[PDB]
Amino acid sequence: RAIPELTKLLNDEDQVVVNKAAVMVHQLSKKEASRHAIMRSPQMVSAIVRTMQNTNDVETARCTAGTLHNLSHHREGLLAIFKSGGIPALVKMLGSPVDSVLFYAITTLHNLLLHQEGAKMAVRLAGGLQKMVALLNKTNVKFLAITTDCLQILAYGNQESKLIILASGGPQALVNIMRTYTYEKLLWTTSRVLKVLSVCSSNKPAIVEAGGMQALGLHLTDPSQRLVQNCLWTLRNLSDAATKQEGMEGLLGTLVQLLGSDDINVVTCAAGILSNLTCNNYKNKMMVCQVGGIEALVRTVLRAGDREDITEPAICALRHLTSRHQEAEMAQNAVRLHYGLPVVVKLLHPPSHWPLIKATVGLIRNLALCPANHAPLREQGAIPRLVQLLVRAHQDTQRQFVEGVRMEEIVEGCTGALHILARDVHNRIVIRGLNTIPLFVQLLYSPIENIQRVAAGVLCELAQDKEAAEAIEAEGATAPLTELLHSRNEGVATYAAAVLFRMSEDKPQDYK
Amino acid sequence: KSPEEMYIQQKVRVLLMLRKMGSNLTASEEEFLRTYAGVVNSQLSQIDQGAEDVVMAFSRSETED
Repeated sequence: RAIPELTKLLNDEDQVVVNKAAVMVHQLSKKEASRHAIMRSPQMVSAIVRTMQNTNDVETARCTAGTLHNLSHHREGLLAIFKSGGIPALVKMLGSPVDSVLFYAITTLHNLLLHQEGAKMAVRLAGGLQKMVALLNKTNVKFLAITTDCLQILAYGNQESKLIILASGGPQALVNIMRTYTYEKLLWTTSRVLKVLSVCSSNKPAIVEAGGMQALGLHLTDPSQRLVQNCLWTLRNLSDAATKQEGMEGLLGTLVQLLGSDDINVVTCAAGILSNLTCNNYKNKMMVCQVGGIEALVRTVLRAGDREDITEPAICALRHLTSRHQEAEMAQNAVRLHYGLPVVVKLLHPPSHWPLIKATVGLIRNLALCPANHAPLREQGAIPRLVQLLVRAHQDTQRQFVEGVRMEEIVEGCTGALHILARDVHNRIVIRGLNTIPLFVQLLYSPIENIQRVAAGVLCELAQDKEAAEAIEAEGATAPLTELLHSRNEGVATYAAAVLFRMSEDKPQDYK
Repeated sequence: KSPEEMYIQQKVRVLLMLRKMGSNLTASEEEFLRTYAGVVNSQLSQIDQGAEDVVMAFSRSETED
């Protein structure tokens, strides 16, 4: 009937008739019955596919692309389009200046990518990725939302597609969208593409350099929770590669605020992102402390209880913030003023796992740099626990990776914290009373330079008291200390020499 | 010079470095530095790598290609 005739008309050599045949078909695809009749005719669908990628009459390309769009709403329509080689033709239409054509084309491809088995490979092979990325400079937000979603589908779990997106400049184009538009669906769809690319070692650096961290940060206070969460996940995946970025003030401020959220995922992500951004960046450390980050992190730790997915990064962030920057001292004091000492010391005990214990020990070492923390840390029972951890870890090294942590790291960390705590006379008495001198002397023989340093260090602090200096000598520390005198490590050499001077000072008067 | 003098110069150097590293000196050491202020000033006319922070790789990719 109509289909056969229309099909023939579309194949007609007289271009004037095809354009007239296209309108009729497009008009028929708008009705249930006739639509199904079209999709069940391989010849009809093939003609439409040919007419579309050949015509030069705007209205013809529009009616054919529009017809395919309508058919793509059905399973049979999707299959027919697929089998008729419609994908390559649709990808070609992505180069059309006519918005009407482009919209029909990208939407049809979107339906194929979402439901038609085999569509993804076909689109990749047809060069659809490069075409889609190039269209990201358009300004129609609904069009961009569909295009970016297509990119998400094509990139998900496909490294090859992620690399093509990168080579096409996808990162900068995607970041630009995040900084330019306010349409929620587009921001969300784009954040999902960025999330997929953020786990790729090649795209990650490119996203960061394009200003991705700052752009994603602009949306962390959006009412849309799906948008906020996707930005947070992406930011966290990217964070380990963003410690050198500038203009992070705004993002840092918002992350600190999010630490007070009741949403566990928001809190966990915010803590994780802050942990990495405070790594070796004094400006970031300064800003985080400036906006009340210490208090917020302490509260986060308090509320988390035994949830290590939260306490671990929060504790690492605190460790970073209480060291090597103009405000470290203030931060060390702040942790105490906000009632954080009791909880920090608590984390040294079970059920805490090794990673968290290691971070906690490192934090305590930094907190001990503040004299006002010496007594309260002692009063929380930190010293016997640090000593117990040290002894067990040392024995383990004498008899490799435990939960991802080497026991040599625990030995070094605990001896290091005891070294700082030993600056206080009352702490020295507790430390010495736990019969630790014999152990410290043995650590002098460690092959690990940093262990030699903190062992000599704690012995040095202990040696400032006459009796302790005598007890250290009684333990045969002289020989191992003498060997450390030619160490390349100034610290090791200085602490060792200091213990020797303090030991031979006491009474050693005349000769004999 | 002599062994005795070498000892003094070495002790002064160690004590000055120890104070610079942030450790307190004993009363007898402070006294020692006064007794040999000459050696001290003589040397006065002659560190980092600590709590370095480590990033956590939170990224976790999907599967295949």
